[PDB]
Amino acid sequence: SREEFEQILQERNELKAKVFLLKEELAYFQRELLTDHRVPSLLLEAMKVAVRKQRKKIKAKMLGT
Amino acid sequence: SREEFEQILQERNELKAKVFLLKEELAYFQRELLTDHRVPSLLLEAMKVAVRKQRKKIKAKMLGT
Amino acid sequence: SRKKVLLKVIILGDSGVGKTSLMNQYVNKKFSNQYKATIGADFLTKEVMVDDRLVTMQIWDTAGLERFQSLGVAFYRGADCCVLVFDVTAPNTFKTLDSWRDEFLIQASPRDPENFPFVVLGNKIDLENRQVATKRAQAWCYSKNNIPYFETSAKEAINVEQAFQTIARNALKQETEVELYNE
Amino acid sequence: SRKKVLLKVIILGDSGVGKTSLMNQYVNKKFSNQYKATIGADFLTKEVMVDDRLVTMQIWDTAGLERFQSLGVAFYRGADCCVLVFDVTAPNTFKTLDSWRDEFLIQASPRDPENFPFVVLGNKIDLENRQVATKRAQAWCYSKNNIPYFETSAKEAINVEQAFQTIARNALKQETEVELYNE
Ligand SMILES: Nc1nc2c(ncn2[C@@H]2O[C@H](COP(=O)(O)OP(=O)(O)OP(=O)(O)O)[C@@H](O)[C@H]2O)c(=O)[nH]1
Ligand SMILES: Nc1nc2c(ncn2[C@@H]2O[C@H](COP(=O)(O)OP(=O)(O)OP(=O)(O)O)[C@@H](O)[C@H]2O)c(=O)[nH]1
Ligand SMILES: [Mg+2]
Ligand SMILES: [Mg+2]
Repeated sequence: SREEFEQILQERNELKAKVFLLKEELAYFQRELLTDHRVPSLLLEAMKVAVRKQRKKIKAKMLGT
Repeated sequence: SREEFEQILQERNELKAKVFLLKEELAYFQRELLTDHRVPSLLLEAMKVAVRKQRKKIKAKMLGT
Repeated sequence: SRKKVLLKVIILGDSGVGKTSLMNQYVNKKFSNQYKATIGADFLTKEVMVDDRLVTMQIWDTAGLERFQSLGVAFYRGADCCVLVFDVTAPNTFKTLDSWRDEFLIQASPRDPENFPFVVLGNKIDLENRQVATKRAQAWCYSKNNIPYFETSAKEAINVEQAFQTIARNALKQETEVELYNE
Repeated sequence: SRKKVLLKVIILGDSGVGKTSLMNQYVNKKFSNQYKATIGADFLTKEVMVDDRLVTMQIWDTAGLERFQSLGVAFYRGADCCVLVFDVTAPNTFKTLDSWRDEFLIQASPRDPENFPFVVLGNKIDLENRQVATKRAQAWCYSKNNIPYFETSAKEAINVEQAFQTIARNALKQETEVELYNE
């Protein structure tokens, strides 16, 4: 019933959207990385496997999982 | 009063958190870009000014702004 | 890699028809008998090929229950296409189709209203009971500006993939799609 | 560039004391007389220097109103430090400090409880009226495990920057901080 309801929701949307876009920008840059702006293959992949790895960690303590 | 309240909220948090982390990963990669993995300066900046620019666009139509 | 763009779909229709179920079925290939009234408005994103183009569809699910149709906060502005969904076994949900399509135009207010992509899904055809006839619904869709109509079954996934394919092509054939990140 | 890490601060205290106001003051250097009951639990992030280390503080604001203290969904687990905040002019808010600090430990349950960073902020000192004495509050903080105490004024920003500085240093001097993105 919470009158401020149109708040958390409206933000939930905004953030969901951002999270989609940032996801783009990344894979974008991540690609623009191995462009002629060249640099190792399989590694740039591990970098991912590195971040996504670290991500879990930090995010976890952020939300108290 | 909405019983599902502990839902939108709990997600609002999760997404806010993601948006923070993705922000890291970017500036990370964005830096890892001009590392010895070298590539122009001022440009990599315009790339930003490019995305952030495109971002506004897409995001806007996503949320119907 | 390849060029990318995004479409925004607004699924509308009375509470019950199967909007949430149709969306989940398409996006996650999942279904559930366990109902769960959708409040406010939320969305998902799915990427599929559309003629050498890589389109990401932003699918918005809305609330059919009037006492939850809160926001309506012009999250319609983007909308490159609008999906009018109803319960084939529930005649009223078909009766009020004009309510929604109209309502959409008034809110969204897209340039060239007489050509805006609309897809009508007649859901739940997997039930013996059936009060609305295909021909009837058909006669109606055409009667508008010859918009496509699909009898669907969010439950047994009938024409779900197929519905959204057309949903993807008509919105796209309208030039309104937004580019993505391709420097 | 330089190494980075993150801290998680949980600000607690009875509804009214100034938690939301203290946080905004620190993070955006802004204040507002217009109250606005905080429901559930939300957070912000700010980055500042802490001895050649670049720390990003994740500051959680919570609900002081029992009929909104919903979740509590162990979003406490991270917490490298907990800020116990009360209304200096409102004695009860000081009385119930044990309620909160205890409650915290029980939830968070951090290794080495007898050393977990705690910062006590006596807010609103910018009001003539005043029912709790600095010495009293002081006598209490020390009495715990000699935790720092700061008389603050979210309104005229008294010790706000200063409070969070110590909040940053004690949480950090506890080795619990999480690294960031530095390959
Ligand atoms: N048999 C059958 N049941 C369906 C079908 N589609 C949906 N349902 C059921 O009908 C209900 C409709 O569910 P939702 O998609 O969650 O909601 P909605 O009513 O369409 O929209 P809101 O009420 O506004 O959330 C659910 O209980 C589904 O299990 C279908 O094709 N066949
Ligand atoms: N004079 C004065 N007023 C303050 C000060 N800090 C906060 N206030 C006011 O007291 C109220 C406390 O506001 P919030 O920070 O929003 O809320 P809270 O009560 O601390 O926490 P919740 O009720 O759980 O949201 C507000 O109306 C503020 O304007 C302060 O240092 N001085
Ligand atoms: Mg729905
Ligand atoms: Mg608060």
